[PDB]
Amino acid sequence: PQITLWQRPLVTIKIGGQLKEALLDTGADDTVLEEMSLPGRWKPKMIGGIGGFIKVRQYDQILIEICGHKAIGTVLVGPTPVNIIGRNLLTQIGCTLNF
Amino acid sequence: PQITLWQRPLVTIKIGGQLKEALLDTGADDTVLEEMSLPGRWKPKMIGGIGGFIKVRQYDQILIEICGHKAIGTVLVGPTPVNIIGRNLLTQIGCTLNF
Ligand SMILES: CC(=O)N[C@H](C(=O)N[C@@H](Cc1ccccc1)[C@@H](O)CN(CC1CCCCC1)NC(=O)[C@@H](NC(C)=O)C(C)C)C(C)C
Repeated sequence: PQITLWQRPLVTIKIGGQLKEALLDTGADDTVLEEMSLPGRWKPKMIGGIGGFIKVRQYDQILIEICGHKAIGTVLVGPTPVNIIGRNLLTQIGCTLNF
Repeated sequence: PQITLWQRPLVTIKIGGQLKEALLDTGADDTVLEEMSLPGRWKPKMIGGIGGFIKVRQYDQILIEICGHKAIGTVLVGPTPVNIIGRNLLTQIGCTLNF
């Protein structure tokens, strides 16, 4: 689809049999999901944002469907108030910025 | 133009007669640039993101050119790790996400 930016670009994603809301963020190198338990081992990691860093758990090879479009990659899980889909996943669905 | 996301979407902007690199960020509600003096009265403001809140200076009705497109709006200036063009100005230039 085409998504205007009048409001935050929040769309529906699906992880497992769970549907969630997530912000399409061209300003995120990574994908950060809200705290959830995923099976598998992870690696601790520190990601920075506008105000500093937060600690997250890194899981590799997670499948997320974005508006019916599948992407597989690294996801970081931390205490974020909103799911953020970053560039690692957006490139996979052929998402571009156009003006 | 159509911007792909294999790399950070950095573009050249012109503001205050200066050229600068900035990120087209759909995950940002506001536009935040690194410390710089701009003409006009500014007022203190706090904005937050991952890691915390930062103190910034708010300048209203600043003219900024993004890839040849003129935008006149609010620009926040403060300790941001990168120059960010948020939704407030991306809408003025007709920017959308597509996939
Ligand atoms: C290194 C990196 O890519 N960091 C991302 C990031 O924070 N991206 C920021 C912009 C950015 C890039 C590089 C360094 C520092 C900052 C942005 O795209 C997303 N954040 C996310 C906030 C937004 C609100 C929901 C919770 C997450 N946006 C902001 O920090 C903006 N805040 C708001 C409220 O819009 C701010 C720039 C105005 C994380 C989400 C992984």
